[PDB]
Amino acid sequence: GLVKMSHPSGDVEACMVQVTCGSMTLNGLWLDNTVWCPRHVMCPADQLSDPNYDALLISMTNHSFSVQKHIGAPANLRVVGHAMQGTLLKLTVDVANPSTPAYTFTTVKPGAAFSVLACYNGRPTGTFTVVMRPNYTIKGSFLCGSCGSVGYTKEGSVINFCYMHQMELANGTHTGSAFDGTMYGAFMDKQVHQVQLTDKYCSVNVVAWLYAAILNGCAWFVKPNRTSVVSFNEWALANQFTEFVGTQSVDMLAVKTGVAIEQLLYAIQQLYTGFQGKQILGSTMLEDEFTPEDVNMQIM
Amino acid sequence: GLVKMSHPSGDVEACMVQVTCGSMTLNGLWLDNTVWCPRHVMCPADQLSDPNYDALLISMTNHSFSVQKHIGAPANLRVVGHAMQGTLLKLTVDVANPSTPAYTFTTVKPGAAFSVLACYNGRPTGTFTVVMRPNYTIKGSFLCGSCGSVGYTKEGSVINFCYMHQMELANGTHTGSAFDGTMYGAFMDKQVHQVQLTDKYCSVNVVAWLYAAILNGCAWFVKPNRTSVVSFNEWALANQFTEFVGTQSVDMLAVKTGVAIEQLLYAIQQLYTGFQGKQILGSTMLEDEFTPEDVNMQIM
Ligand SMILES: *C(=O)NCCCCCC
Repeated sequence: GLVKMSHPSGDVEACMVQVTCGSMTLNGLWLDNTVWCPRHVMCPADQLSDPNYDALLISMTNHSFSVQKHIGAPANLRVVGHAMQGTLLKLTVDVANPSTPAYTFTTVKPGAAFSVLACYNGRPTGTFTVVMRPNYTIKGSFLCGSCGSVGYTKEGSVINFCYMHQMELANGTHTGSAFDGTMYGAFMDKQVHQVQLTDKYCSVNVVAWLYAAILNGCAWFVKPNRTSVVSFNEWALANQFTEFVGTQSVDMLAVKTGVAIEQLLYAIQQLYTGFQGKQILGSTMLEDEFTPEDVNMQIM
Repeated sequence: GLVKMSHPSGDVEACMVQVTCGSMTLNGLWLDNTVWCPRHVMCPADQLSDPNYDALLISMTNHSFSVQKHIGAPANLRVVGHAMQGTLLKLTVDVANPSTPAYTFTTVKPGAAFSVLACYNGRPTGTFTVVMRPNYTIKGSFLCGSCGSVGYTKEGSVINFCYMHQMELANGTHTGSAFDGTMYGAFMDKQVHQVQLTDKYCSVNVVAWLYAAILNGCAWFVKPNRTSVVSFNEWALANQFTEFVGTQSVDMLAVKTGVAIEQLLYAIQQLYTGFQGKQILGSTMLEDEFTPEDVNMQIM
């Protein structure tokens, strides 16, 4: 039985700081001599309707930004430079984070999972895992003052930072930016109403879940009929599924079950219409929030 | 929305060590001058079926145990005392963990949630949240070598340690010790087949989940009809639900929504027989792993 699992957050906790600019405050991420944070910390509350972020960064002086580390030994960090990259601020501080881990900045693609450290005013409060939805939103739990919370994956000892939380959309859809500065789904960091695209099922994750079903004895849906990847993907554009892309992780499931990817792509086409009278792993809905890598590590 | 939220795990990560005795190795918890770990580390795998821990304790010296800390400040320690306490070893080491958090030991009750830091050979690898099941088991991801993994809650600055992982019973079903040394559910730490009681739905958590559904505009299941607590509890004995016991946490959700507890007790009796074709908060079955405290926190 699959469980939602996050990465241990300790390494990321040691990098969180609070960033304050005038009356606005939120979270930032302290790596080496750099503090990253969402640029809307520069924007007075009244002016969020549409801000001129270029006409905000010029107005910034040597001491417009204040940075505080709360966790570990409390410290104020003096800001010595300020630059803007996409929807993020890049602030230079005069002390390097002595607990900077080995890290990279990669953007995640829909269907992939990552861990989120939720913070409030530089203090970690909670951690969960999400998958990037095909409409480039995430289904998180973020309350007031959690902007700048950080999403990440980990391979070896290398932290891959992939998300910095920016805003809430509909009732609980959230989005943020990759650390190159680009907002996921080209949403705009303004208090303007923006429409999200329709969500879709993550096909590769549904496939992983059907492999987890087969591994737990649940395999009534497997039949010899096959749908090819290229055929499946043309079907998908019309039926609210993502394109399928294979990975070595999927292949390892197919090798251990003896069931081919193309059989499960056929099955998905049938199960979409309805499960008829049966269940799969206790569910009557398709499940798309577990990845091949999840199934591989948890049902080894 | 409703996300599976865990406590940030940095405080507990800095206390995980590897404990080795003979050919057996597993995880331990380093608090001040004490390292806690499951006592079956003393038992060679052959006599795991019927160990004599009192004899095994006599046959041991301080030199029978080695302890290493792998992550963070990589210091490794000398054992200067050893004792047994229920199903736990209590080793004394000559260095006080300088990263020890403020902490208590408390035993958790069925229905309650706590975070788990899954480790392997003293390296933290994942975190997730479980609830203590009515049959005094938990469902998580505990692969080979995760014995000694630790469960905890956090209140203010104080970590409350409540669980140290001991064994897998059936597939996916796990149990362990409180830090007073007693096994949850009185199971024996022996590779012997033992029978677990039947699991039940935690009624107070199901009710909180329906409240969360109402607060998110999913209320198709709410009727004027009511079942009293006294009468639901008799029904529960016959349908494998726990006794419903209200708390001020539950009362706040009833106040906020205007929907009485007794209306949701009636709805559970109806939804138990099947959701027909309908969904509640993504789900086609009742969810009982969200607590009223958890719902109050995430949804407010
Ligand atoms: C987070 O601190 N604030 C969210 C409001 C920002 C709206 C425009 C990006």
